[PDB]
Order: sequence, then structure tokens, then C-alpha cells
Amino acid sequence: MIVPVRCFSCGKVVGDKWESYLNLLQEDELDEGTALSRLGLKRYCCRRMILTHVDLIEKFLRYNP
Amino acid sequence: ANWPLPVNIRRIIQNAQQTFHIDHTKPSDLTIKDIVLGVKDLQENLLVLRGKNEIIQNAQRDAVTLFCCLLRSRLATRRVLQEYRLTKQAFDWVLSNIEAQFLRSVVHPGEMVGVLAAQSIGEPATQMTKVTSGVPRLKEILNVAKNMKTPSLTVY
Amino acid sequence: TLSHLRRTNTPIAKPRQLHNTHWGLVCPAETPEGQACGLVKNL
Amino acid sequence: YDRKVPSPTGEYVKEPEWVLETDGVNLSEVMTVPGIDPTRIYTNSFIDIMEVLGIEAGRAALYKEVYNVIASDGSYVNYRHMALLVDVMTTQGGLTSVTRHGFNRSNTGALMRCSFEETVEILFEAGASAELDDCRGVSENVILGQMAPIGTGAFDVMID
Amino acid sequence: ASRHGQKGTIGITYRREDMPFTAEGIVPDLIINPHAIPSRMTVAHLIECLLSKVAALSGNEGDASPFTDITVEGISKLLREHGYQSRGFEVMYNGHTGKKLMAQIFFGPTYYQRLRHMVDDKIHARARGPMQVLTRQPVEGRSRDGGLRFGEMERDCMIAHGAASFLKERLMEASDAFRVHICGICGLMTVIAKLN
Amino acid sequence: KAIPKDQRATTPYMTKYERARILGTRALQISMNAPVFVDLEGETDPLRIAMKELAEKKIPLVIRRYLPDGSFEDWSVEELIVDL
Amino acid sequence: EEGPQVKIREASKDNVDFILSNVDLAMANSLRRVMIAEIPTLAIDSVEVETNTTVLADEFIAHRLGLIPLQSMDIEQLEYSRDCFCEDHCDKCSVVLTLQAFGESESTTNVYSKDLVIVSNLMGRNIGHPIIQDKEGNGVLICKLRKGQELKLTCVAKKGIAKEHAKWGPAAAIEFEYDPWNKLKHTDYWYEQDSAKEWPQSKNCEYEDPPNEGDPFDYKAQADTFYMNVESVGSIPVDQVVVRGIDTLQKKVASILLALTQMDQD
Amino acid sequence: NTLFDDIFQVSEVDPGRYNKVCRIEAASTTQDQCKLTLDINVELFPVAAQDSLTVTIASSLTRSWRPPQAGDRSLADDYDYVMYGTAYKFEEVSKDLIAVYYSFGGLLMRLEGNYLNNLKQENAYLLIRR
Amino acid sequence: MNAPDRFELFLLGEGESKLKIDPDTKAPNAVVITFEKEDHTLGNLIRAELLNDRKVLFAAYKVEHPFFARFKLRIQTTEGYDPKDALKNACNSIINKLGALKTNFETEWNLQTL
Amino acid sequence: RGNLMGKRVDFSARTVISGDPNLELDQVGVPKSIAKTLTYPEVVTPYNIDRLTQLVRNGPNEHPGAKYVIRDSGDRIDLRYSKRAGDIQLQYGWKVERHIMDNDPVLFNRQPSLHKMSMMAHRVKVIPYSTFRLNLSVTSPYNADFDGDEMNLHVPQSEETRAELSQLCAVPLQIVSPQSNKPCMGIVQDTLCGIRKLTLRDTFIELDQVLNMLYWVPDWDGVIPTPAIIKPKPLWSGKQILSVAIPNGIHLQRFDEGTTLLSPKDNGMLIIDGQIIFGVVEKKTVGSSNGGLIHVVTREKGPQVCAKLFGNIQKVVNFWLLHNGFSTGIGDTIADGPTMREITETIAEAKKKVLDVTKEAQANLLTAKHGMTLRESFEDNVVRFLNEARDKAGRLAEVNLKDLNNVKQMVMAGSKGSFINIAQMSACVGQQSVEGKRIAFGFVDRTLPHFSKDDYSPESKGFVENSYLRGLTPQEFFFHAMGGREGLIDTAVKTAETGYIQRRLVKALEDIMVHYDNTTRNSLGNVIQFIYGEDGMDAAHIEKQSLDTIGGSDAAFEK
Amino acid sequence: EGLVEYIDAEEEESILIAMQPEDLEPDVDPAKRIRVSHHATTFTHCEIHPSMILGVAASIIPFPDHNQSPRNTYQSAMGKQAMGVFLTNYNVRMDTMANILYYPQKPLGTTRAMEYLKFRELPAGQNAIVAIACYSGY
Amino acid sequence: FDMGGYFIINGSEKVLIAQERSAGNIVQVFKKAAPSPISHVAEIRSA
DNA sequence: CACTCTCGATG
RNA sequence: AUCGAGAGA
Ligand SMILES: O=c1ccn([C@@H]2O[C@H](COP(=O)(O)NP(=O)(O)OP(=O)(O)O)[C@@H](O)[C@H]2O)c(=O)[nH]1
Ligand SMILES: [Mg+2]
Ligand SMILES: [Mg+2]
Ligand SMILES: [Zn+2]
Ligand SMILES: [Zn+2]
Ligand SMILES: [Zn+2]
Repeated sequence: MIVPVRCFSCGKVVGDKWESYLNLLQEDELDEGTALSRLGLKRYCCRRMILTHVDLIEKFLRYNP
Repeated sequence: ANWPLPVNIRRIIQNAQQTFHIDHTKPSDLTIKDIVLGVKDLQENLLVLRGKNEIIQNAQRDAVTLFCCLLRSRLATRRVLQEYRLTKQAFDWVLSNIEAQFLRSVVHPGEMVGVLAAQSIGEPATQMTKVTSGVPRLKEILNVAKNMKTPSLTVY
Repeated sequence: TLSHLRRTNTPIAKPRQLHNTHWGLVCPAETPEGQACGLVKNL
Repeated sequence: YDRKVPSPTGEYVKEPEWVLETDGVNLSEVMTVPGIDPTRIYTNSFIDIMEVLGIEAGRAALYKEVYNVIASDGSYVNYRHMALLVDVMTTQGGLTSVTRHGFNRSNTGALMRCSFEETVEILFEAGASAELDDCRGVSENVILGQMAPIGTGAFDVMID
Repeated sequence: ASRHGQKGTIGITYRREDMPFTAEGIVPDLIINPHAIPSRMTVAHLIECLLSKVAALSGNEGDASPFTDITVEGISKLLREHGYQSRGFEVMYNGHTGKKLMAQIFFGPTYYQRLRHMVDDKIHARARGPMQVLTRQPVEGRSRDGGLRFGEMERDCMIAHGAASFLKERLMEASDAFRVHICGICGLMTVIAKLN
Repeated sequence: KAIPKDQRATTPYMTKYERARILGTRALQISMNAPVFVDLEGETDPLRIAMKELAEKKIPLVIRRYLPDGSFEDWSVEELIVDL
Repeated sequence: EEGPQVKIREASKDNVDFILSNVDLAMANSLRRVMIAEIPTLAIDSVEVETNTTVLADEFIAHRLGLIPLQSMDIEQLEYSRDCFCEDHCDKCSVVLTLQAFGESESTTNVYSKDLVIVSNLMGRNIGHPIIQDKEGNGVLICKLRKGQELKLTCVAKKGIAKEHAKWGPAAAIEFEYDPWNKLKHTDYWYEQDSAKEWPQSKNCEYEDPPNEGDPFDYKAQADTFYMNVESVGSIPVDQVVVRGIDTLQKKVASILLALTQMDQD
Repeated sequence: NTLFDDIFQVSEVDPGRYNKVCRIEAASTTQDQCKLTLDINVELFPVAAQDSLTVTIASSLTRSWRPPQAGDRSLADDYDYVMYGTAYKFEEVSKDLIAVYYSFGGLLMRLEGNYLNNLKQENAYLLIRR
Repeated sequence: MNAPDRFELFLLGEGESKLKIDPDTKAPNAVVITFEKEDHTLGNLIRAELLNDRKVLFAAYKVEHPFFARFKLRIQTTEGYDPKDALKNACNSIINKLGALKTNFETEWNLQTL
Repeated sequence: RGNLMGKRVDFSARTVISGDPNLELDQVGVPKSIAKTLTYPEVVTPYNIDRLTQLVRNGPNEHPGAKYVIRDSGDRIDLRYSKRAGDIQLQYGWKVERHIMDNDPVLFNRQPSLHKMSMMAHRVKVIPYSTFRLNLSVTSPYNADFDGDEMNLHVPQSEETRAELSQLCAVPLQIVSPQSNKPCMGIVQDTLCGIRKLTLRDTFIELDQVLNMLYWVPDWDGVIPTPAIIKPKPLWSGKQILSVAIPNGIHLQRFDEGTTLLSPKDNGMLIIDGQIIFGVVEKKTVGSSNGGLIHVVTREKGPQVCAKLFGNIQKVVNFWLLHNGFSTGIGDTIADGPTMREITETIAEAKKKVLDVTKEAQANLLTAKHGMTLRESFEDNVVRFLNEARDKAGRLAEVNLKDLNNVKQMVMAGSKGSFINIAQMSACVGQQSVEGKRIAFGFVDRTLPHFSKDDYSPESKGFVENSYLRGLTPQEFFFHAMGGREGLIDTAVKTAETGYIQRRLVKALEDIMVHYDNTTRNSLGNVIQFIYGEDGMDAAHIEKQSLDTIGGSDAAFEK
Repeated sequence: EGLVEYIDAEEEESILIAMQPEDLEPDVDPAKRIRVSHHATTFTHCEIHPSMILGVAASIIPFPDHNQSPRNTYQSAMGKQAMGVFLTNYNVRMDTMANILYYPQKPLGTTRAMEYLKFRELPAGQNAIVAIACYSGY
Repeated sequence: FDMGGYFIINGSEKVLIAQERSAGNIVQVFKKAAPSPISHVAEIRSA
């Protein structure tokens, strides 16, 4: 679907870091670990929260209705 | 020696030497007649059948034979006086308690024990995982197989 | 969906047992538990 | 086999003996062989025991075998249950099976025997032979929806 | 259920306070019992947890493919490099009291899935509902507000118990209780009972 | 025919089925506001009241025990021993 | 002062790493539990959807809206809707903010938390404003619209407790560790060979003295020093998270004391 | 009052798969026919090999256990390590050899002696010093 | 579907009082107090603070079931010392310690940067 | 069989079950919705007219309430649609169908109902959420976990039948079952592992926790037990505080291996007057054993006190365990390096032995055992060798495991797992088999196309050297898959044929009971047993006792 | 180009297959699994990859070679009961009943075969921070 | 992502499960049971 | 010969 | 309701 607004486990906001994450991956050409680190995601629950996410909405938007 | 029987006598005795707090350094106020004739008269009350004819009484003495062997074995004079060191009061309490528990241990008429047996065999037969054993053998037995898979002869 | 689209059914000496020849042709793990065990297979 | 034998001094001691196990059964001619003790010979076939040594020995062997099946799994069932089963299998005079050929051919109630395996044919031959159902059977009062003579209903309650 | 035949339903839900917590403040999304491990021998569950933990920390993707030379020792070394106990253990604190736990807890990410069986789709209760037409017995199905079969084996159980009146009640009042008239002669249901 | 009060061979102790049946019947009676033959002493539950009424042997019922031959022995609740 | 002591090791807008001294374990724990669960916060509790032609479901979006962190500075002068004498909600108890998004460009039109517009009257109170710690100033990515898709809805945010729903959680993860050397032996370490070598050494070990092998076990020692790190989400500044945690705990103790005071009535 | 008093020489210390409790084996330095076996919380009162521990059995110093307040209360010990248990067996090795078995919450004890006023009573305080 | 409302964790029900003080029949001079709409947060703290009072013989709290937000607190004090006074002293002690803790944290916060 | 011997009934419910440490043994958690649905007809009496009036006043939708009100005429008042549902003058003799309330007798059941303990009467406790909640120690007789299991509940509709449930089918009355003259319920899982952890000699408990545990027992006298340790710090042992859960007058004695009253290994068990003197408490004691603690407490104190005992033990042990914690990881499946080397070299010398026997047989020097083929002798030898290998390696791995090893801890407690689990996880899973033999030649003269023909080597015929920790090779994976497949097959077959056997047994022994002359007969009055069980005793009240006259020397007998 | 061949069981009878391409080559890790050295020479075929013996459902199982086979079977059964995005167009389909996970997540531990099963694109579950522990006993 | 391979009958997606059978035109020899008068049978299913 | 939910086409 | 199919323990 879409990037979860907050981390399930602890509650840290992560819904504002998805685009920044993608940019950190494509623009600065970083790896997932460093990208997740620079976004202040030290705990591996949030780290997971972003790394593990699949942005399915980007396919959902391919339909016209 | 270890066999399932009604009335746990050991627990009754160890409850006697706990309820009356008898010390192991004091002469018992019992008597040979008290113990011997007492135990001998206790067996007369251990009733399972209650007829008045010869047949039913014979069946009665037959049904309680084993438990009476246990009784005589546990409540022998030497054992009672030396090993148990019971008093008169404690001994009488033991006899009364044994009789009571024995009467409690009797099966209640109306007990659907056919179904009880069938389930007591069928249920553990569910948790079952060189002759044929286990479930297939049980099936052979119950079906009374004319031609069992592993006919064996044990010759001594 | 994928699992259902690659399924095998068998009507009716030991058709349930995972045979040696099933190697690389039929999944050794994927089979329903119970009555249809070993009969219903997956490619 | 290892065997517990009463010592002359009193206690029980492990006295090991050579025992002949066997693939194959022919009790009628093996026990009459000079050299072995024909009083302790045994076979897992309670059929041959029942045919050679009698219905009681057949009962003992039957129980021995059922109990063997139970205890082989490591489990334990009290004696009276298996004893009840074997006794019921053995009281008819021979070895009555626990199938539609065995106890279902007994002279009990029609409805009871019809509540198991062969249903309709039992009722057919019951109607053909004009059988009387005592209705003191469990399943028969189950069908009639009445308080069967079971435990609580094994008696009557009146006033005095 | 996990991805290793480890099925189980939710027993209860705890808020983050009542939940046990690591020194970092991380709280488990899920708590399973160690008694569901040794008998079933699902070691791959544990290895999946270790690997997923390391992959989570390093931001990489754990290769849990079948026949590879990836071993628990390498995963353990990698986890140790990230600053944790190499076997996935973490010192956790009891949520209720704040005091440490004596034994340390196997703690880490593990891929769990939600199965189609949920209580509110299963839960069923009927007290006198719609009957059938042929047998005049309770209909079959939760959606049709039906009853539950007091089957043969249940009957056998109640017989074994000796509870006769309960057996009769289950088979009459709680089901299809009918009153019929019987002829005193032939004993059939030929009786035409003109009541009133 | 019947069986005399003397030479009764059945158990002098009340079976658990007899107990459950008696308590159940008496509770059935009390549940329909029937007279109570014992002091309530705060008790309101018909089953409980039936139990207290059983302990004091104030239950005017009698058990008809059926032998397999058709014979029957009558045992009043007051006479039967309750050791359970 | 005279009682429990604090030592702020690190301090930022988002995190506070400090050391509690001269405190009982239960008080530190309870402070943690309060900081997690029982601090009042403002979050979206009601969502009225007019039009929603986006991919996501209504209550999906509503959920995401509920999780949005809003400014809860002057939350103590806002009121619970349940306590307010008004109908449903008003300005004294709730904060109403709208959201009107529509796909305009050919490309994907993102809907952020910044697009939320306060409609109700804040009347002076610093409240309701959605927290934006985002670098580009967008905030939480609420949704995505295509070309002709529209999202029109209204949000009523009410004062709430994280004990009721986690969306009212002012704090993230609270780091908590006492006795880094296990000198109290509250933990029997699992090992394969050498216990100390296998288990990683904590940072807080730098702040206490290691045990001497010549010394026996101190059986009379309790837990005094606690190393904590409180992280805020933005709704409430960290210092105010721990401070209002303390104030809340103290307040609900005082409520019990007051209850005792009231039970003396005939 | 007091029931038993002697000085024992710890001859052996055995941490039988434990890490807080050891089994100590000692003998009396007075009577040549008196020995002792005892489970000791080493974490509290460490017992090394070849130690001269002063051991005493008391009957007092039932009611619930109040916390040590203040005190300002007669402890009747000033020892180093005090336990409380229950005798459960009086084994008679010989006529000149009588042994007693005490159980201190699971920490067992076998005291073999000769001359005793140790009855099968709940009152069983074990006091060890130095 | 059968899940209770969340506010039932902290919002007092109809007729439910905060504290239910009951005389303990077991030991003399003992009391059991039922705290409604509270959990371990208050229970553990008060219990721990009651063990500091040397005139308190017994003090233990328990949550009989995690479904319901309530806990029982049993207190036994010495004779000539009402247990309610022990609870009050415990509460006041807690409040004072928390006030000092808050003040100290505040004065420590003002001396920080970033 | 479908409408007479059994049929669907009213006043029944069914739901996913879950365990609850805070429910009594004979209780059942009932969801509020179900409690609102299922009803009981209670006649209006002076004893309950107020309560019933209040219940009617609450009506449906609010628990506790009522659904219908039946008058003298027999007319049924629907309390959810009636205009007079607010004002009702309840007359005496009227019936009020009220909601199921607390402490109501209900028949709890799980299918398949194999024995009488599958249907037991529980006391209702209405609880939130939508699951039937039951006590853990009631799991065993029902045979039920909580991985999606559903159970049924039947509500009695009169006084006599609920009396039947409360006096005959009650759970405490079913603790010691006549099936195996032993208790069919015991302490399991967390309570068992935890009670093993608690009663260790190393386990001491300080004041606060002791007070909490003490208070956790509802049957506590309020008397603080004098601590096992006084100075230099008041400490209580696990056994000590656990003893509070055990009632007075309970004596339990059992010697294990080297148990000599002083028990250097803290094994065996001695409990004097409800106070455990010595011994680690685990499955042999607090489990569903023959002469265990539960059996004794049931026979001595009674069923009620035994159920309450289940309660107390569970509460204390679960409390301690909660604040102690217990886990399990891959580290508990890892043996030391040298241990793994010894395991590998053991499998090595095993394979070498098999190789030697193979080479011997191929040299036509293998003399066949009397009564079987040379090939069968070879197979027997090889299989025995590989089995000895697995067992050897497994025992090495087991020896290497420490007492802090969680798996080994659960094994010691008897809570879960056995030796073969440790063996197959850590050391070597061993030889796979199908139809009693090792993996047969599916292809001509070979098991897989990766082997050459006539390959009788261990790895070719399905021997798995590797353990689950190490990982299985493709061949090993497939062979183990074959074995496991056979397992599932014969499992379904087993449950089927057993399902039939049980029914046959039941239907055959159906109409048999004990009559009032202690004679075991049928519906025909035919004597099956003249005295039931040949002794006239109920199996429930029977315990294994030694006949110490049948043994010992004549000298000892005389002495 | 005669590089790959199609073989059914009947023809499989007459060939010798190498398990890994490293079985054609003419001090170790105690951690790694014990593998029998190739005692066969005359290879005619080599397995593409052994993990291809599994089906679609069992290809989701992480480390199935570290499991007991019936557990792999059970997981294979329960994988078809997990929720998640079954299709992207679920919103424009009128199926009898459908279940879509709120926030599907690609498993942290994957399989090389998952790549072809589109599992990382259409996952059926979430990575839950699991804790194996005896807590409250619930 | 839809892979096809199915039909759509009355708006309902349908999958044809692969049916397993014995290969025809194959000569197979089987040993018969002990009570059987014939000992071996060589059969073939012609297609 | 050995309790459920369910779906989905048929009279 | 009547027949097949999937699946839950
Ligand atoms: O001796 C025992 C001990 C335990 N068990 C219990 O059965 C399980 C393994 O034995 P099982 O084959 O009965 N597995 P089952 O419970 O039917 O299904 P699953 O949950 O998927 O494993 C174990 O996990 C125990 O719960 C036994 O059946 N027999
Ligand atoms: Mg299980
Ligand atoms: Mg289950
Ligand atoms: Zn997080
Ligand atoms: Zn007529
Ligand atoms: Zn308002």
C-alpha cells in the first residue's frame, strides 16, 4: 500500500521519511543501511519499518477510475 | 509386588503418626489381642457383596482376598508395634479409616462401565504412533483375524 | 493462486508415498494434510 | 529371555533361560514334542489357544494380547476395562469379534443393533421374525427420547 | 502463523508498558512460547529470526534460500559485529516492575502472517432457533443461526457420566420434542386425535 | 410381588447417581416454590437448599432399586448413608 | 535539591539522555510507563469524508490521519470532549482542521500533513498544528492522488491518552538500563564459553566502577542509578514529556490521596 | 534456649552444579565421632576449604515473620550466617552414633553425633560464625 | 465485537469508586484496598513505597486479571498505626519525591544546549 | 445415526478457545455475546423475584439480563419488542429466561469426544472478547491447544439436569479418572517449566517478591513464613513459598536414583505436612503421574481442594516466572566445537563400519543369521550401526548441553521436548526409513539419479549425517521428505482406523453397567462379570501399592 | 544450442546427475553441513539448482533444509491461508470475498526463488518483532 | 501480476486440475497374490 | 468402516 | 433443503 505513518513497535514517525529514503538511494546512491541511518532510524524496528515496506500504491495509481 | 489396590494404607498410617503425634520412644498401649483380633475383625466389615447365602459370601471373601493380603501384610503385629509404633486410639482410627475408604472405593451401581471401558481403551488407542504391534495389531485382535500377519510360537 | 494453478489430482499400490521418481517433478513438501494426502500433489 | 525366579534362600533372582521364538504357528503338535515344557508354551494367536487349551485360556491369551498392544505404546489402562472387553468377547462360548459379524449378530434389541453398521436389513429381519424389543437398552431409549436406565435413571424415585 | 508451520491464535493483547522491553526501549510486536520449539524442531524459525535481525540492522536482505553455505555461525558473527549477542539474546526488562529478567530472551524480527481464521467469523451461539422441515431439528450452519450437533460420541460421553436426564434433555427439549398418540390395540400412529 | 424390608442385599450407602437424582428432583421442587423442610439460614439457591435438606435427612423420597431379574428393593433417603 | 537527582548527559529537540539518581526502581519504571501511556496529547479522533476517489479506503486514510502528530504544547488548557459541557465537540475541547486535495498535474499529486488546514478557533492556545520535522517541510505522506482523484475531508482532533489509543503517544522509545555490570545480579547471563566476552559491553559501563574478583557479592545493594533516554515525536518537547510525565504520575497519586480524603465522609 | 554447640573443620566444599549453594563436609574438632554435612549459600557467607566455622543449633531467639525492626530488639545471635529449618529424620547409625537431618528451605543438613536434645520440632535455627 | 471500550481502562464506571477499602479477615490489623481504573504503574510504586515504612509489616499488590484495569493492595501495619495513614504517608512521600525530581530535572534542563 | 443417536441442539455455543492463567480449573471463560445469547429458564420464587425482576429490567442487549418471560398461561413475552418490557409485575410460578450468569453449570466439550473427560461441567465466568477461555491444566483431558481449536458449550435447561452436571460431570470430580486409576490433569507448560525453575536450590526470593507471591495465593492464612535465611539477609527459597500452595496434611514421599534423604543432587521428593522437605518439583510430582501430588491431594483433601490447588500453584509459579523470564534460541541447539568434532568422527567410524560390513558381504564372507537372508543380515547390521551412530552422537550433544540450556531445561522440567529432539537438532537426525526399511531403489538399482547403481552406502539409502542446525543436503532433504510423507500418511490412516475402532468398542460395550448386585450385565441381563472388575471396586479409587510379603528372603520375612 | 535438456523420469532412469556444478572439479568449515564427496565420475547431466525440487508454496519457506519435513508440509498448507495483496486490481474486481493486508511487507529473510514468485512485490505478511518468552503465561 | 492459465465461466474463474493417470501402451508385469491361481500377469493398456 | 465453517453450481 | 468441491482442529 503506502509507507506506514508510524513505526508499529516504538511509535517513531516514519511516514515522512519514505521519499527522503528513495532519494538517498537514487540521488546520493547510498546503500539501504546508510540511507536508513541518515534518516535517524537507529532501532531496527523502524529500520525494518521502512526497509521492509513495499509501496504498492504506485501500482494502484496505474488505474484510471 | 506393586499392584493397583483400593485404600492407600501407607498414607493412612503416616497420617496416623501425624494426627496423634506419636513419638518413636514410648511403649504402645496396645495388646496382641487388640491388633490381631482387631485386624481379623476389620476384614469382616470390608463388604463388597452383602448377601446372606453361601455363594455370595464365598464371592465376597474371593473379591477381597488380595486387599486382605495387603491388610494382613501391613497391619501385622510386629509391623504395627515396631515399625509404626501406633497407639490404641491411633490403631482404632486407622481401622475405621481403612473401612471407610474401602466402602468409598466400591463401584457405584448404575455405573455405565461398558462405555467407560470402551473409551478407556479407545482413547489411548488414538495416541498410538519383530511382530506386528500397535493399531494394526489391535485391529487384528478386535476383528479376530483368522490369518494374523505375524503368527508366533513362544516355546519354553 | 500460483499454488492452485499448478496442482495435481489423483483418482482412487502406494500412490500416496513420495516416490523416488518424484524428484524435481513434484514438490516433496506441498500436499494437503489428511484424506487427500499424497494424492493431491503440486508441480 | 531373562526371568525372575525364587531363590532357595528366598529372594527373587534373575535366572536367564533359553526360549525359542518362532515364525509360524502349529500349537496342536509343537507342545506334544519331547524336550520342552508344554505347560508354559504360548502363541500370540489366541485363536489356537482357544481351540487347543479352551475358552478360558483363550480369554487369558486375548487379554494378554490386548494388554500387550496397550503397553507396547508405553501407555497404561486399568485391568477392569480390557478385562471387560475380553470377557464380553469370550462369554458367548467362543471368540466374538467387535464387528458387524460378531456382537451385532447377538440376540439383543433390534434398534440397538440397527444403530450400527447394518441398519435397514436388521430392521427388515426384525419385522420378518416379529422380534420383541425390551427397550431396556441404551440406544433404544435414546431413539425413544426417554430417560434410559443409565446411572441416574437406573432406578425410580417415589414418596414416603 | 510463522513461515514454519508454527500456528497459534492471540491469547491476549498488552500495551507497550506491560510488554517486556530491551535496554534500547524496543518492545516486541509479538510474544511466542519457547515450549513450541523443541518438540517441533523448527530450527529454521530461529535461524530466520537471527538472519532477519542481522538483515534489519545492516539494511540488507537475508538470503534464507535452502541449500547454501550460509551458516548460523556467520550470521552470529555478523550480528556480533552490529553490537548484539551473537545468538540473538537480549537482556530484557519486565514491563510491570522495571526489574531485569533473569534469563535473557531470544528477541528479533520474524516474518509472521495473518491467517483467514478469525474469531468473529467463527463465534456461534444459539438459544432456540430455526428448525428444519423434514426432521424438525435445528438447521445446519452459523449463517443460518443453526445448532451444534450433539453427536454419537458426545452421547457416549454422557452415558459414561451416567447423566441420563441431561441426555434426555439434549434429545428432546433442546431439539425435537414431539407428542404423538398411540392405539391401545395395534400400537401404531393410526390415531386420529380430534382435540378440543 | 416385592422384596421385604429385611434381607435387603443392596448397598446401604447412597450411590452418587441416587444423590444427584435426589438433589436434582428436590431442587426441581424448590424451584417451583415448594415448602422447605429445613431452615434456609440465608440460602436461596434451590440446589443448595436441597443439599442442606439432604444433610439433615429431611427429604421425604424413597429410592426403588431394580434388580436385573425384576425384583426391587426400597430404600428411604433417611435410611441411606451419604459418604460422598 | 534534596531528593532524586538528574544528570542530563545529552539533550536535543528530539532526545534526552539522562541519569536518575537516588530513586527506587518502581518510581523509575512508573515514570517510564506514564511517559509512554498516560500523557495527554492532541490527535485526530474524528474524520468526516465528503469525497474520496483515491485508491485507499476511507478508514485507512482515517487511520493514517489519526496517527499524525499535532502540536500539543498548550494541551493542558484544552479539555476532554467527554468533560466539556458542549454538544459533541467545540473550540474548548476539540480542534477542527480540514483537508482538501485534488490531482492537478499529470504526475502523482502527493498529499502531506502540511496540507491540513486549521478551521476551528485556537483562541491563543498553541495547539492543533501538525508537526513537521521534515526537511522539505512536507511532513507525513498521507496519500497519493492520480489525475482526477480527489480527497475532501474534515478532521476533529480531541484530547486523548495513549492508554486509550497509541496515536496519542507523545513519546517514542524510552531507553532504560540500570546496573550495567550486573553487580546486583538481577540477570543470569546465558553463555557458551566465556560470559563476558560473548555479551556486548554497554556504554553505561563507562559510568560505573567494574567489580573486583577479590570482592564478594554485595547482597545489601539496591538499584539507585538509572540510565534513560527519552525520545519525543514532536507533539510535546522532550523536557515537557518527562516533566508532564512526572506531573501526571504525581497528579494521579494525589487523586488517590484525595479519594482517601473523601472516604472519611459519613 | 540453646540445643547444640560445636566447632567444625570444613573438609570439603562441593558446588554440585550450582552457583549460589555448595555442599560443605566438615567434622567436629572436639568429638572424634561427630561429623557434619551442610548446604550453604556461598554467595552470602562464602566457605572456603579448611575453615573453622562455629556452629550452633537453637530453638528460638507460630507467629508471622515481622521485618527486623528496629532493632532495638534481641537478635540472640550476632553470628555471621543464620538459617531456619525443620528436622525430618533421626537416623541411628549405632547406639553410640545418632544422626539428625535438617531441612532449611531445601538446604539440607546431616549432623552425626552421639550424646541429643534435638527433637523433631519446627524450632531449628542454624547459626554459623567466623 | 466483544472487546470492551478502551476508556474503561481509566474512566470510572457507573457506581465504581476509585478505592474500595475492605477489612482483612485473615490477619489482624490488615486491610485490602481495591484500586479501580489503575494498573502496575500505581500499584508497584505504592507497594514499593510502603516497604520503606518500617512500621509496615506487610504490603503487596496484585492484578487478578489483565482484562480489567484494577488491582488489589493488601497492607498490614503495626498496632497503634492505621494502615490508611501508611497509605497516605506513602502517597505524600511519592508526591514529594516526584516534586523534587521534577524541580531537579528542570534546573538541569536549563543548563543545557541544543 | 444422524437424527436419533445424535442431533443438533438448542442452547449450544461454539468458539475458538484460549488459555487463561487466572481462571480456576473448573471455570470456563464465556464471551459476553454468547452469555447474552444462551439463556436459562428460572421459575420466579420468593428467593429470586428481586434478582429476576432486575434482570428483566435490564432486558436483552445488556448483561446480566433476560430474553423472554413466560406467564401462567404459557404465553411468551419477548423482552426486546414488547411495549411492556419496562413495567412487568413478575408473578410467582412464572418463568424468566435469563442470560447465562457466573457460576452456572455448563457442559464444555471438544470433538472428537473420545472419553468421558471430553465433556465436563464447568462454572461460567462471563468475560470480554470472543473466546472460550479455559484453564491450562484442563487441556490434557480435552486434548486441545490454542492454535485455532474450537470448543462447544451446552446449557442445561432445568434444575435436575444442571444438578446432574454439577454433581456428576463437574471438572474436579474428573481429576482422578478411572481410565488409568490416576489423575488425568496436571501442571503443564509454563507452570511446569517455571515450577522446575523455582524449586532449584539456587533459587532464593527476597522480601518484596515473597510478599507478592504470598498474597497471590487466595488460600493464604496471612502468616509470613520464617525465611530459610535470616542473616546476613532474609531470603526465602522457592520450595518454601511454593509450600503455601500445598494444603496441610499432605505427605508425599518418592525416591529416584541416588536419593538418600540428604539427596546430593536434590532429586527425589519429600514433602511433610504440606511442606516440601527436599527435591526439585517437576513432572514426576506436580504432573499427571500415578502417585503424584495431585493424586494425593485429591484423595486426601478432596476434588475441590485439588482444583483450588491447581489454581494456587498456577498463580504463584506463573507470577514468579513472569518476573524471572524464560526463553529459547538457536544457541540452545549449539554444542561445543570439540563435541561437534566427536560427533562427526562418530558418524565417520560408523560409516567406516558399514563400509567394512559391505566389503565383507561383497566378498561372500558374510555368514547369514539363522532364519534370514545374507542381504537381510546386512541390512539389519547396517541399520543397527547407523541407529547406534545417531544415538551416540545425540547422547554426546546432550552431555555437552549445560544446565542453563533452555531446551535441556524444558526437558528436565518435563514441560516439552525429549532426547531425540536434541539429537536431531544438534547432532544428527539419523537414518530415514519407509515401510520399515531404508530408502528403497525407486529407480533401477538406485534411489536417486545422482547415485550410481547398486549403491548400498548410508548416504545413498537415506542416512542424514547433518543435523537441523547444520542443514540438510538435497538428497537428505528428499529422503527425509519421503519419511515424513510416510509419517503424515500413516498418521491420517491411524486417526481414521482408530476413529472406527473406538466407535466399534463403544457400540459393542454400550449397554453394559453395574447392577445393584455388583454384577456386570447387559440389556439381556446376561452376566459378563459376576463381580465387576472381579473385585467390585471403582477404578478411580485404586492406587498402586506394594505387597511387601511377596518379596524378600524367608529370613527377612521372618525377621 | 544443446546447453539444456528436457528429461522426464523414464529417461532420467538412464542418466547420472551432478548435484552441483562444483562436482566436476578435481581445512574445512565446522559450521557448514557435511557433504559426501562425488564418488561418481561419468556425469551426463547436472542439476540447474536443487532448490528447484520444491513447488511454489514451499519456495516461500526460509531454510526448509533446517526443518522437519512435516513442518514444511504444514507451512505449505498454511501459506494459502495468509492474507495480503493477491492482485493489484483488487479494487476493480467484484470477488465473493477478499482480504487485503493493510501494510504488506517483503520478508527480511527471502529465497532466491521468491524473485520468480513475485513474493517481494506481492507479500503475504509482516515482519513482526518477535520475542520467544514465557511472559504472563497468556 | 495475474498469470492467467484459467477460464472465466459465468464470471467465475476456473482452474482445470491436472489429472493423474497410468500411461497407456506400456507393458507391465505384476506378481499376483498367494491365494491367486495365477502367479504372474503381463498386462498392457492399449490406446 | 472412521465436528465444523465454507464456498458453487444444480432441482 | 438435495448431490460434488476447498478447508478448519
Ligand atoms: O508426548 C507427547 C507430548 C506432547 N504432545 C503434543 O503434540 C504435539 C506433537 O505431537 P502431535 O503429532 O500430536 N502434533 P499436533 O499437536 O497434533 O499438531 P501440531 O501442533 O502442529 O504439532 C506437541 O507439541 C504436544 O502439544 C504429544 O502429542 N505427545
Ligand atoms: Mg499440542
Ligand atoms: Mg490444535
Ligand atoms: Zn520502532
Ligand atoms: Zn389400532
Ligand atoms: Zn466542547
